Amino acid sequence: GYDRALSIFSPDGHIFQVEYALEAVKRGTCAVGVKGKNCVVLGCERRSTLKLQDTRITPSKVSKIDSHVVLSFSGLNADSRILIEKARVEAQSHRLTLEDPVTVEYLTRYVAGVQQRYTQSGGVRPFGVSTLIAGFDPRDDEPKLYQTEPSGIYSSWSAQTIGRNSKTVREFLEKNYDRKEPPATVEECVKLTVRSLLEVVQTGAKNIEITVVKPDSDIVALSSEEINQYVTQIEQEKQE
Amino acid sequence: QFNPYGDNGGTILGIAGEDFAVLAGDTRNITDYSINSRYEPKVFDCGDNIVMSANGFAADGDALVKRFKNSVKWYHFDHNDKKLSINSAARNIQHLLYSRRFFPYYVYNIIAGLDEDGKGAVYSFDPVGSYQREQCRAGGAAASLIMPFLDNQVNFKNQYEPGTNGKVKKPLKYLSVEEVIKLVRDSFTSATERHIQVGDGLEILIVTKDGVRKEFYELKRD
Amino acid sequence: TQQPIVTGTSVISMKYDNGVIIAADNLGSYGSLLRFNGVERLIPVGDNTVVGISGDISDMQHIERLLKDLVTENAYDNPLADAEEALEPSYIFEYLATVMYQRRSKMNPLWNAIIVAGVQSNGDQFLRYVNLLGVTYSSPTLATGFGAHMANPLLRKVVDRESDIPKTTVQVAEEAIVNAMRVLYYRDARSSRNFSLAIIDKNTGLTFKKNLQVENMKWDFAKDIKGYGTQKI
Amino acid sequence: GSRRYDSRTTIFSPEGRLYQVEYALESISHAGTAIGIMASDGIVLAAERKVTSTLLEQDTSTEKLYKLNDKIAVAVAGLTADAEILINTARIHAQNYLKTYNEDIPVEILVRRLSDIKQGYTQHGGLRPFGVSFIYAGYDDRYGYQLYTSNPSGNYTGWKAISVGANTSAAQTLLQMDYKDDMKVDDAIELALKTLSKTTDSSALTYDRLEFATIRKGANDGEVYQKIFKPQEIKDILVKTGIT
Amino acid sequence: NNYDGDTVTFSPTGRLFQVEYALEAIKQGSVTVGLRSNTHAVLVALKRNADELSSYQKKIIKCDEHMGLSLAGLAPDARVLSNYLRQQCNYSSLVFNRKLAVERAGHLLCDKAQKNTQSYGGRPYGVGLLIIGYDKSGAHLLEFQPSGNVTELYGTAIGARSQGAKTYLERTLDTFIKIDGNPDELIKAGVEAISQSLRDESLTVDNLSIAIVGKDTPFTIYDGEAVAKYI
Amino acid sequence: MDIILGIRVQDSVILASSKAVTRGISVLKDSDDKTRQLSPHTLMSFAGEAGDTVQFAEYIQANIQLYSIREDYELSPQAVSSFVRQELAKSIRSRRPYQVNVLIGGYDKKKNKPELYQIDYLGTKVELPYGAHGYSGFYTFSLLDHHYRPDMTTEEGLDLLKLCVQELEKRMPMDFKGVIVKIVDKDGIRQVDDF
Amino acid sequence: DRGVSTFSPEGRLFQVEYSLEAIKLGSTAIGIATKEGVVLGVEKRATSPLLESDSIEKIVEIDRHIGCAMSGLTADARSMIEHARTAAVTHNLYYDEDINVESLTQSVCDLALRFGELMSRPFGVALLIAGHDADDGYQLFHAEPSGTFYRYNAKAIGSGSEGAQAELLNEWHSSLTLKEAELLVLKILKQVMEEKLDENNAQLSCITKQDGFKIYDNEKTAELIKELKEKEAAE
Amino acid sequence: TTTLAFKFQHGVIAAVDSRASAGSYISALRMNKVIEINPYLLGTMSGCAADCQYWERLLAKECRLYYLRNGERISVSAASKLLSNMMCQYRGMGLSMGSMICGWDKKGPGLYYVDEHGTRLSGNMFSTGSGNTYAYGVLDSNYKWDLSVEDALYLGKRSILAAAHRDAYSGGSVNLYHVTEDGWIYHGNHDVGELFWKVKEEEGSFNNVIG
Ligand SMILES: *[C@@](C)(CO)[C@](*)(O)[C@H](Cc1ccccc1)NC(=O)[C@H](Cc1ccc(OC)cc1)NC(=O)[C@@H](C)NC(=O)CN1CCOCC1
Ligand SMILES: [Mg+2]
Repeated sequence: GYDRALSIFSPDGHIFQVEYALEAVKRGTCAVGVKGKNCVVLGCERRSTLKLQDTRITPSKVSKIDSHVVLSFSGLNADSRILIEKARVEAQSHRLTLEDPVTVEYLTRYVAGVQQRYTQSGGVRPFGVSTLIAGFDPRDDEPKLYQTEPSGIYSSWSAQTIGRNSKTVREFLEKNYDRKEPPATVEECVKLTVRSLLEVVQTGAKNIEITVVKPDSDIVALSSEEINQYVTQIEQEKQE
Repeated sequence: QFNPYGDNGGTILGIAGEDFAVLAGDTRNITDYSINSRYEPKVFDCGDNIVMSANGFAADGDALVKRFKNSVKWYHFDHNDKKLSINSAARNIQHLLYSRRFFPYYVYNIIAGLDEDGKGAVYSFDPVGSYQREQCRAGGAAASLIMPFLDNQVNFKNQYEPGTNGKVKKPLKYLSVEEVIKLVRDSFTSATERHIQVGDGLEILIVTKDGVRKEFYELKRD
Repeated sequence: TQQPIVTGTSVISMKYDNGVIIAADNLGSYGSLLRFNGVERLIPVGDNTVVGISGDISDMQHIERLLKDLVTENAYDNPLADAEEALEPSYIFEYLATVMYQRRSKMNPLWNAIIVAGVQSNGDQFLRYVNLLGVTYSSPTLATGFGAHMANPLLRKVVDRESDIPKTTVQVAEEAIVNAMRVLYYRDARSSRNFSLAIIDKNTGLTFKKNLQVENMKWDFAKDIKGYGTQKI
Repeated sequence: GSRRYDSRTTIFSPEGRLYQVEYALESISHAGTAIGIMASDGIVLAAERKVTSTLLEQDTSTEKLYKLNDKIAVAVAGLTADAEILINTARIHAQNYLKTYNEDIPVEILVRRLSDIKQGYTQHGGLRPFGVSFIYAGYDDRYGYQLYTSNPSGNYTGWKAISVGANTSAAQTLLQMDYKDDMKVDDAIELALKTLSKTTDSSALTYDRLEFATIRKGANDGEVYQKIFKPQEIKDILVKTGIT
Repeated sequence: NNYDGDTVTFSPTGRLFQVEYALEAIKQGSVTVGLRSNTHAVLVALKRNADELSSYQKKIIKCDEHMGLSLAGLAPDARVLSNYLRQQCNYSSLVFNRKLAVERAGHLLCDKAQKNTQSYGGRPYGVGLLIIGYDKSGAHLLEFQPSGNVTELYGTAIGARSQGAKTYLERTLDTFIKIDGNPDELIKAGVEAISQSLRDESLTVDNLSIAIVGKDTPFTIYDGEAVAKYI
Repeated sequence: MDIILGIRVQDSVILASSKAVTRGISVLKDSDDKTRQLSPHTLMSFAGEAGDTVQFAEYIQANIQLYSIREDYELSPQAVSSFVRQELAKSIRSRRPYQVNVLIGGYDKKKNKPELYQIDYLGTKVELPYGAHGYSGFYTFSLLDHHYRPDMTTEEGLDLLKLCVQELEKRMPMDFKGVIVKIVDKDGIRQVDDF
Repeated sequence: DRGVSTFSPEGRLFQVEYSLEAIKLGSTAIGIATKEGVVLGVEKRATSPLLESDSIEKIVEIDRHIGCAMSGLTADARSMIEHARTAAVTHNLYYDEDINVESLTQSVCDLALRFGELMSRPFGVALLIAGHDADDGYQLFHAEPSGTFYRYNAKAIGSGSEGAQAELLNEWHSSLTLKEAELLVLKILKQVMEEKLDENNAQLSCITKQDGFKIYDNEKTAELIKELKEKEAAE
Repeated sequence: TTTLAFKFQHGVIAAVDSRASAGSYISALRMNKVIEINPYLLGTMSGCAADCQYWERLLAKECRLYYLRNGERISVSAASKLLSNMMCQYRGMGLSMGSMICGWDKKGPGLYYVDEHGTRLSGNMFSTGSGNTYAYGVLDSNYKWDLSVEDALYLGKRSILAAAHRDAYSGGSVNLYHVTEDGWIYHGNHDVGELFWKVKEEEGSFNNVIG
């Protein structure tokens, strides 16, 4: 078998393949995650270079891993499918062996472990993908939002963004998001998620995707018109 | 058809004192109605103040002891010459036996020594690895002959204090090594009389804080 | 799992004051057929060990080759192969015992009963038995098959315990062995008159005697025996 | 040892791109243009054969349009040999699904499977990727008529109209201009051929330089029919639309 | 230069640079001395610490009751090779009821190290070993190099500044070989030998490591206050 | 385990499964639910060798749930039944086959039709208006053959099911401790708590 | 290119030496061993204020009697921790006892050099393994990707290691109490850290014979930080 | 063997005998048939002693690893399933193990029966072994959810006594356990010989037996 060590240390103590995998994430479309008091919202950019697209059948950016957990990403699209499939298999494997659905933290730890494994295994390259994993633990009303990256490190975030121009939207979130009082309602949480994407997106038409996840496996994706109403209200307040 | 097992007879006996332990076994080795050897040692000093005897099928018994002695050696290498405690040895032997759950070591194993508080300890095993610490145990051919005698003379079972008539039991004293060795010798002399596979010789290994000591006694050769 | 085809019967042996004696007949039986009459079942290993084998002859020939290869392998990169690092009876035995027990544990045994007789470096007598089950034991006298039932009782009258060994001379021990071989010829239907005898002494070394015959046999009394009860003529 | 001669086909550039995937796409950009147009009542697949000869046996020839099953077809852009390896795998996958569930495979599931195979060659194994871009035209009872594309990266996307191969930039602009949502198959047929006729590197677009196919519910009642156009039928539709 | 990228490549002069670089790791390692008489064999090792808060890296490893070694270079490689020796010593005992000859132990180490010098992908061992033991032919001392070369010696030393101790033993050859039935005097000669390789630092209680094996002496290691006697 | 029954009426599928679990000569449990929800509109009851039944059912459940998440779509009862059959047909020629018989009751939301599939451990699939496994059919099929109509209501289906259980309770030597009844229709799966 | 298991002309493995450079870039972790217990402390170093700092888990339990702190590529530590936990509990299964800290550390270090062309590269993380057993008492070990482990009375790893180690050189003595060690870790962490030390960006932990391995609450650490400030202002 | 365990208002009672047999020969008078997996988890043992000891001690290894990875005690449901999955690997290989996994977790007190077939049953009351039928007789007629800790402990004790008396392969002594939300509590070893005569006098039962 092909055993070649592709991810290796350089003289300065860097693993370039893992770092170049982060550059692939930087190229990917912007993804944002914001957790309110009783919900988490996942926002995703859709680049408008691709029109004549069939939005019914085109792979959505946010993917359900289980009925209570979702996963969005930034980076290589093909790479993300492999992590999502593995995560989905593990989610069912956990229910089958332990008789409880995975916690969001466990699922994140697994996906992060897969990414890490691909940084010190022979014949393979790292995943050019960073993920935002969000949801609610079974019989728990505390929101959960985690991030992973090609190196395999993961951590919990009150709010986070990844992908292209993520530096700008993170800048926005750092000054707008208050920890002492997070978005109390769904509206406020979605509004803040749309506002953050409007710093980067370009047009607020079909370029913004929003997915709201609430406790007890209550996951819904907002439509174009519903999002467009947020886009309208934000700019009308801005004209002042 | 090839039968991979055999029966080499013999009988073993372990008794735990207050600050000592004994492991005794007859020295006769047999197949069917023939004597192979009148003196074939069956109880071994395995190191770390532990004595061991695997009674039943001699080939499996020699293999197990040999493996446990090896396990003690590697325990020293791997854990900075740390002493293997009797409870740790017992657990280790369970895993040696269960590694063969589907092609068992056909032996009844006993180990004896001192626990980490200096008190006498005896551990008993079955062929597939179930074990337990006990105060006394006879294993092998004449085990059913000897055990009831030890229940009576070591644990004072069915013995009550005269005058009370079954109301007050005989109190559980602790026996001395000299008293224990008498029960061991009488146990084997009685077993030799009524069991054809038992006889020739008796070898006793006594374990104290000072070390392992041996005692040998002749038995009837018929 | 197999069955033995061509077989060798009893191997008998005993310790004496300065060494060990071992003996075995020269027959290779094919069931009830006394097929092969020139079979050597005592196989010397160096000048200090003799391995006596009973049971399946094809497996014996295999073991014979393992021992021959063992000597070859021991000499490799060994300047002291004919001195301090020469093969000992205890090394040869433990090797065979390891092989026998491994083969039985794979349910494919070497269908044999082996007695390794020899003298160690320190002059100590070595005599140990091993068989197809990997069962091992040692005794002042050892015998396989029928020898266990008929020879041991006779040899144990000479050396009944360990303390009788220094009192037993090579002449007495050899005489006992030779008498035992005669008794086996009387009573073992799978035995032969021709046999081999080996003596390993700590002083005189290895003496290997071939083409020995059972002699001084009692048959004359048979003429008087008539019928099976009531017949007089 | 062998390391000396390893090109390392599955590595990132400093910019975070996959070298071999990018170079495979460069290869595909020289391949004959293939166009897919999805309408309300069917799908059109049109493709240009590369500089043919008069001595090429066209009626028995197939380099662009392949049948995966009765409901799904693909247009190829790139190495034909590479495409046939993947096509046969996709045909097997569709049959495995049909054997397992006793239902025809949904279009996306088949597309995802092939795209995952392509992805694998970019992440592990040390082998070169498949120099192939597909346009998948198919139908199932969930989403109805569907167009997808996949490329050597293993990434796939859904489309109303799309082109792969040569001059996709020009072709996509022309499709984006004239395409409408309420469009029908007969109109889509005309759009596909007109787009090829303007983007082609050849002097003139003729029947012998084209492969053409439609997937229509224009089959007797609620069912779908695949039509791989014959040379004479391509010649007729070229006259009908007013190109020759 | 162009021929040191892997162990599978000879240089134009017939040299194996990866093996030579592995040999270099031994020279960087702390000094250890080996010497024997006809009755006993002794290892003396200068242990090295990382700093004042750290412990002193152990240098001597026991392989059997009658055999053991001291290391100089990559310690993990010594653990791998000593583990192999433990298994081989143990195979000889379990199968043949035979204590492994020290000479044969050297031949086994040579062959194990050699395989790593001729195959692609792997690397040579980066450690040197001094093996002592007492077998049927008396006391023995071996020097192992990861090139595969194993040498039986009366005395030797490996590690940094080992040339000083090696010269001393070369002078003292006729004296220390005759130290029979006197373990303390043989150790003294070893401690005096390793002292010739010291600069700036001296032999302290947690610095010095000594091992001995002999006729009626199992392989035992002396550390801590057990070696204060010899300081 | 022992008795599992199934009946497909006008607008629903009804599955009845015994509650008894026996080890040796002792009935360990009299409230065991011999069923697993494979998807919101698909229920599978099971009966066979001890241990194998639950392991197989949960394995099938995990696979269908995995499919549902991957495609964000519920498989038709027919597709699920075919998947289950293949697994059993695959299993029968394995080293140690799974000795499990199943009934799959589902409501096809596309066709708006209830569907009942009977599959035995060999992988023998049949679509039926009513079905059973083991000896259950010997007692109950005569009643079902007589009384069954395809336009029956759910309530009439339950009444005919009661008659089947009453016949089983009269003529079987075996005390199966009553049945848990579940209904599968357009609105999903629900349990009849009083039967 | 070149072999992964290649020796340099100086006699060092290139990859092992390069992994050590990655560890120098890691966040600071400090361990101090005393006769009343071993203290482990780490710099969390959150990359952003929105990152929930309590999810940063750089101090980890291996067993009840063994703890562990990490520095470097912390993702690499997860498989090492998993192996350590397995080795600890497996030995308890085989021997009905706690495993020696040294033996546990040795088991972890056996993984280190299992790389080649096994895993494709060495670990890019160093571990401070602290614990207690009956034989050798309270112990602190430093496990490197070279496969080497040194025992330490006190040790600092990470970006501010050489500065912290020099400080530990002066401050450590054999009669330190547990409370004194806690303040000493906090003091040195505060010295080498970029951002201002508080209960949210720094974490303490300890291992005692009685209570076993414990990670300190942010409320408990906050008091020790306040106690530190006052005693430094006292002179 | 005879073992039992049942849920009630104040947790779960677990009672076992202590006899071991090898044919008609009583090989052990006092064996521990309960394993303390953790302070809140118990495991009863019936069947092959070796199988019961090996696999339940291996379960404890796996339950301990769960705590280390998740920083949280394993549930009774999950623990029972891990064990049933082990049994399913050696499916048909000849293992003999009947066990009840007793404990307290978030859902309250938990009780699962698990056997060598891979069976896993949740319930309020179970009894395993050669004498389980005798124990069930006493349990079924005297069990309530509203039992006091004192009366519940006696019920499990008395139920084993019933089995020890009638079943030839059950006896020796009774080991009692009481599982609470603060963990399990050992309620001692009770010799059946002494307990029988005591219960006979105090309760008035076993009238047919002379004493
Ligand atoms: C009752 C006593 C018998 O049904 C009960 O099931 C016990 C359960 C048990 C559980 C854990 C520890 C001890 C006892 N079973 C036994 O005692 C089993 C019964 C049995 C016999 C034979 C079997 O093979 C088909 C299966 C089950 N006995 C044993 O396991 C017996 C073979 N082992 C021992 O007696 C081991 N002891 C003997 C004394 O030294 C320590 C080991
Ligand atoms: Mg007798």
